[PDB]
Formats: sequence, C-alpha cells, structure tokens
Amino acid sequence: SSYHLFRDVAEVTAFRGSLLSWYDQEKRDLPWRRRAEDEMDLDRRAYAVWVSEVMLQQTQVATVINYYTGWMQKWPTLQDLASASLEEVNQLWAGLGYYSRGRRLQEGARKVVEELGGHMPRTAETLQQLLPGVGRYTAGAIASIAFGQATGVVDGNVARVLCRVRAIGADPSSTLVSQQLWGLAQQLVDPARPGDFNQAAMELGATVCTPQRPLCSQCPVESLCRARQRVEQEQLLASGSLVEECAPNTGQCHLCLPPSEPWDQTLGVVN
Ligand code: SF4
Repeated sequence: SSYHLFRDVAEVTAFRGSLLSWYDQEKRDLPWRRRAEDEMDLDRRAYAVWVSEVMLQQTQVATVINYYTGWMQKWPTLQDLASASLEEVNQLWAGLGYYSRGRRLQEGARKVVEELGGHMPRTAETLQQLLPGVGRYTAGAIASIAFGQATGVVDGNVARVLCRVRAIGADPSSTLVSQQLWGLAQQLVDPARPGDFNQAAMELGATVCTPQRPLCSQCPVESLCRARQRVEQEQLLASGSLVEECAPNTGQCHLCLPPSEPWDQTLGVVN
C-alpha cells in the first residue's frame, strides 16, 4: 500500500515505454500474433485470439504452434467452427489436453452465431458475460488484443513480473494479492497499445523474468524493479563495494585518463 505501488506517472510512462520498445524488437514470432495483427475484420481477429488463448491455457507454447495453424486452416472463422461436428473438433484437439476446453470453444462459436448475430462482444465484461468458459483473463486478452480496449491482464507470467517489480511477497493465491496485481496491471496497461502491452508483460515473464535464474541484465525494466534494486544493494553490501582516490593528494593535478589500475600500457611502476 506504498512502496508496492506506482505512485508517479513519470514512472508508469517509463515502464510502458521500456517494455513496449523491448517487445517491438525481441518478441517471439508466433502465428497467432501474426494472424491477429494482420486480420482487419475484428470478428475474425477476435476469434483468432480466442482460439490461441484457449489453446495456451492448458498447454506449452511450443506445442500450440503445431495445432494452432492446422486449426485456423480448417476453421478460419467463428462461422466455420460453428458448423463443425464434435468428432472433427476432438481430432483437431487431440494432444492439447482436456477436451472439454475444446468442446467449449466450439459451443462458444456456435453460441456467437446463433444468439449474437455472429458478432464477438466488444468489451472485456461483455465478453466474460456472454462466452462460455471465458474468464477475466481470456476476456481481457481478447478485448485488449483484438479491440484495443485498455484493460490490463494478469496470468502467471505477469504475476511473477509484477511481484518482483513491486516486491510483493505475500501469498499470490491470496485474494488481497490477486486483487492488488490486477490493480497494478490495470494501472500499467498502455492506453494507446493495450494489446501489445499485455503481450509484452506476459512475454517478459516467459522469456526474461523466468521462474528460475531470471535475465535481469537483459531486462528492459531492471531500473524500476524493486526486487532487482534490493539484491543489487545486497550484492554491494556482500562484497565491500564503495571518482579518483589517489588524486585528493593533489595541488598540481595528475593525468585524467585514470590513474593506473591499470596500469594497462607501458606505464608503471615508477617507484
Ligand atoms: S530486473 Fe529481473 S526480477 Fe526485475 S522485472 Fe526484470 S527479470 Fe524480473
């Protein structure tokens, strides 16, 4: 409720800018990110994001690549999926884990066609209210990615990042903590590029700020990372870490390419 929040706008702005520019240059190339950014029809775009999200929920990225492409190949739109049989879905789903998520995705498409005029609802709340199995996270991913709605989202990856960035050590499954992370995400989400921001936060968690041995030296957000600052302060305190020192013994002043140490070049030792 203090040092665990983003008190100054300037900092929010720096977090957004660093994360997004890192993302624009380092993000992995994934078929759903490509499809989504290239699709100009919002209903097809939202469906494409929806499928990838359901697929990613119970399975690793590496395997979703294989299935995602084949799935969209066969059913590139809500309408196409709406008229597939249960048996066809099972075959295309085989290897993605719990089948019901897949059956539920197809029944979702069918509901959109038969009760909603084929239109994907355009807001996170509306998307959560209407589509079966679509929770707060998936609704937010579709709305921010497909529609540009400024809604922040928190999955495991973002949670790991935010817990470190604001040094939150309380049990994350706690209700107070979840609500705090969601609050942070909602405050951080970039109003102009909320989709990329969400994808960037997740990507950071998946690539740089990993469960183990995180790549803090390559992290675009190291400066604003409360956990990082703390370990840096400890590392200095653990070694004896302490702007020329020999020089204070001046009058006539010695040279300004640092005195030696080194001591690199033909100089020294001049007893
Ligand atoms: S500096 Fe390290 S702990 Fe902090 S956000 Fe980056 S990867 Fe995570």
